[PDB]
Amino acid sequence: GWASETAALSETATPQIDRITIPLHELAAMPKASQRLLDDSAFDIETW
Amino acid sequence: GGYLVDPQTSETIRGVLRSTASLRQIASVVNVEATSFDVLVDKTDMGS
Repeated sequence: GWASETAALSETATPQIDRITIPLHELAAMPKASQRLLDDSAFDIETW
Repeated sequence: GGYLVDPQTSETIRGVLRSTASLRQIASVVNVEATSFDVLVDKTDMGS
C-alpha cells in the first residue's frame, strides 16, 4: 500500500494458489538369465 | 450289501526294479562348480 498516516487502510490482494499433480508413473525392465549361467559365471550376475 | 466291503490297497505304490549299475562306480567323479571341466594330459613323452 505505501500506507499514509490517516488513510483507513482497506483490503489488499492475496496470492492465489495452483496445485500441480505428479502422477508418479513406473518404469519396468525384465531381463532373462539362464539359471545355468548364474551358477557358472563367477562375476556376480545377480548384482550386475 | 456290497457297499460294505471296499477292498484293501497296498501301503505304498510299488514299481519295477531297474538295474543300478552306472559306470559311475568305476569312473572318477569330480565336484566342479563351473560351466565345464578341463583336463590336461600328455599325448607324448620326453626324449633321452
